[PDB]
Amino acid sequence: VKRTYQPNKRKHSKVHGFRKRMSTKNGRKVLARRRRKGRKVLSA
Amino acid sequence: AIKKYKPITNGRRNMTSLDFAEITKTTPEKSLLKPLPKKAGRNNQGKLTVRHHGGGHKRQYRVIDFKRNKDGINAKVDSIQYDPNRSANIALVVYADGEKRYIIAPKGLEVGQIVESGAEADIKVGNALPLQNIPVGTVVHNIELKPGKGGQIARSAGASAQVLGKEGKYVLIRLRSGEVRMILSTCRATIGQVGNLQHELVNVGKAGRSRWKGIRPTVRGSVMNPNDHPHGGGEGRAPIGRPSPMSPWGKPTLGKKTRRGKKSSDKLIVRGRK
Amino acid sequence: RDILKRPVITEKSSEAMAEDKYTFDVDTRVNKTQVKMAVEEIFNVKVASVNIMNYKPKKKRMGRYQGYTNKRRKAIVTLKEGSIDLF
RNA sequence: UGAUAUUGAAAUUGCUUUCUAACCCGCACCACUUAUCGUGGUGGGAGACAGUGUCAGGCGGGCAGUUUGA
RNA sequence: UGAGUAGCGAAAGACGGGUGAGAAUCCCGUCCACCGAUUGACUAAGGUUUCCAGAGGAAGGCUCGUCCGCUCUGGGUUAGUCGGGUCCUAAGCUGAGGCCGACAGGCGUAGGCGAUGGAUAACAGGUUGAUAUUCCUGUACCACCUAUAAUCGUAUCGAUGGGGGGACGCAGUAGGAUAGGCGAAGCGUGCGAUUGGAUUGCACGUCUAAGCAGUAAGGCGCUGAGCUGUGAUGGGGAGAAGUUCGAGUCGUUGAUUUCACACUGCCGAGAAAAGCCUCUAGAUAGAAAAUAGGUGCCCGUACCGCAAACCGACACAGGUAGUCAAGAUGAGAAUUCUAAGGUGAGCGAGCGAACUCUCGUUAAGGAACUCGGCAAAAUGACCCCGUAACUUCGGGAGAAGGGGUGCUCUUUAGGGUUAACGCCCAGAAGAGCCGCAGUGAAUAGGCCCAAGCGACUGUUUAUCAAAAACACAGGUCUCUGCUAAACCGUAAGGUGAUGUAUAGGGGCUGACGCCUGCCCGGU
RNA sequence: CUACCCUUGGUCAGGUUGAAGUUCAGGACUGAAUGGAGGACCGAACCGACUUACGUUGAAAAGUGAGCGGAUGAACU
Repeated sequence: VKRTYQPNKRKHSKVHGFRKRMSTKNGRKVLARRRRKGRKVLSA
Repeated sequence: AIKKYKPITNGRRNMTSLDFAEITKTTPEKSLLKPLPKKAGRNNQGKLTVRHHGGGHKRQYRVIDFKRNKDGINAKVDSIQYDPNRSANIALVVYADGEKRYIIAPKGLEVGQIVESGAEADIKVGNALPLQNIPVGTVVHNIELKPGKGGQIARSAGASAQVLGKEGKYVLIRLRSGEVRMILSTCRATIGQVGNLQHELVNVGKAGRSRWKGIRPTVRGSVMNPNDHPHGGGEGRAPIGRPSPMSPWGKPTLGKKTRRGKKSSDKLIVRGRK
Repeated sequence: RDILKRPVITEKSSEAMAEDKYTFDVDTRVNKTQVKMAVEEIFNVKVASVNIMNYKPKKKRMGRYQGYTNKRRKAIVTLKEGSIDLF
């Protein structure tokens, strides 16, 4: 059987990375919200 | 013409194919091609706007000139060739002073031809001249609309239009479809007819040979669910069940006109299609 | 210059080829040309060649507490004439 | 689909018809510029129409919110 | 509690000798067994120290454990040439000005980023517990700099520009060489104990890049070309013998590898840009012949990688791209047995109950069973003969239905290569021998007669429906004159289409053959 | 992951048949050579998932055994 998560460093950082988050208004809201909570690890 | 096939299997049974005794060459001139990436009816939003496209075979865009704008600098039709992205066959004309171009090869040409600005060339197949010079009764193809952009009308395979009477501002034209309409007197047009007349005679035979020209299958609205097509569901095979067959987006798809009511070119049409 | 940190001495692969080559843990942001220059400037020799290898940080986790070691450049210089002392 | 603003001139009688500067050109060339973007300039075409704004009428299960008694 | 209960995750282990406080399990050895188009060698993604050595046995390991992918303590990754960057560009993304948009923001030109592709200089051997075109040994090639340079000066340097070239589909053959394989000459080791024999039994039969030549074929005397031959190489490796000595031959066969997307054919008409070669705009003023010396940065490099290290909660019968792929048998990468090489499955010992699962045989009968011949039996390969109705002339069809096959020995044509002998592939026919059975095992179509549906190949409900459903090639109606209609977005902007009525969108029907009747109230 | 598309790559042991076309002998058409066509045939990898048994507090939140279908293409990747 083929499961849903096939890991890929490039895919993971190109979709959920930091720079992809910072290159948007909404991603910046997400980063601000995670800094507000106190997350040890902001982005993926 | 066209060549048939013995029915050595199912699938090539009632299948015919165009017989390329007209294509006199098997390679394009290198410098007149460009890449041509496919788009399965996807717009710049990435969405599927126009259906039943996608797939097929790679192409190379032969840069054809529909301008045909020179000083009567003569040409010699060297090669007739295949164009994978228009129904006509193309013709690789060389000008008298070193230039290569692709004409829509009309029917019956290996001679040598002249773009005709004024009363320069003659009315013989392959000459492109204004509509003010072309006498009445000629069958021209590759007619411009706006003076100097490249001809747009009468451009498919085996297509041609008649030059009916004129006025000095707008020569009439009877298009291939029965449309009779006026065209500005300084818009070029090529004498003759566009060759490759067998193009409508060919049975593509099998469902795969249709699928490698870029045509995905077309489902019928009547075998779709109610949220997809107005022809909707129903138990068993159901009829249209409406007072009018509708298109997939909810417009009456049979008999209703979509021709705009305020266009600038309604003083240019004398009669409509019939 | 002081772009050399710590003379690596190990069981075999810092002594069993030590008569001719010397290994130094070096600063983690330096070419192997700066290392050549630094060794020629400190030990006063003439260097034939130099190799460099980065290591990962390995997670020595002792006492209910996680954590990584440091990363490090391991340079290995091959002398042409002369020798290095202190060991 | 109408009235109206952008919206001008002339004839003839508000319906009509002609013109050019408004407006428009997924027209041609030129310059920014060793860019099918754009801007500007020059011709052409169209021309007070189209497009756009406010107002009104009609069509409109394409879509929506709902009712469908005991 | 259920209860000392179900389970303990596919598979062959045995004994000896150890270590030990303690051994079915840990180590070493011998035998045996399993894979072997793979359970073997190598690599991309992924993981991220699981790699190695010394020590340990609390917890983990489905039992045990003295062991370990677990714990503790020290170690391990080496590049001018390998993969990526300092080179190029598809798709896509981003986008100075710009266009649009309540705001946010969207689209987009020049530009830039972006390999899965294009270009690009290094090979063979040796070594440790852990690296290996990286370290070392030998022999190289490429870019740049410094001192000479032979010979200089329209000599040279050229574009951020013009041109060429790069540069490309698919299929089918025939061919050239070579990798590999196989058999006999030199080799070296043995020459037995069970009857026998020494024309005996084994295992070996090598070697690169680069540079000098020449070279099947290929396209237009030029360009490019696998392979060969000389050195490279007194070297390195080498079955073995006593640090040193040690052979390296023929004949055959031959790819799916390379010449080579070559050549022919075909139609569905098959990337781009750079490096590269040139051209003059423009620079105007060195040496590329040669002599040596110097210079060459960043990133990955450990280990797993059909898996106990990845994705599946697990030391999980599942999933995971490409790469090399030996012998006997054969069409063959099928089948059976082995090679190189690697594993024996992380609970066992008894006894051989009912019952359940997997498997084998069975008297007479032969579908009588049953929703139904479901399941299982049977056919099954190669050669020869023979083969109906019907038909769209293609087919049906491997129709159906029969017969043959093992070994030995005689005699005769044969194919290839070949001085010749010699090998390899092949047969004929006939005389014999054996058996219950001769493609003696494994692998390998059940067939026919009718009927309903759908013409056909295809597609479909990931996980209760694979069909008569969908698609279809063909038919027909209808809208669309090009800023086309239709569609997405509020708009800019796009697709349609770099297309243009032999074209484009939409509705119905569904190959082919014969046809497709009537009514316009209403809507 | 799954559906569809786009751009650049890769894989499909072996065998069977024998269309057009051409070449020859005749006399438009015949026969023999050649040719190698096909959503052709058989059949491994590969990709599926028809039947059926087993499993169902499973080895596995969809699998295993035996058979079964496509296997040059509307292929798989």
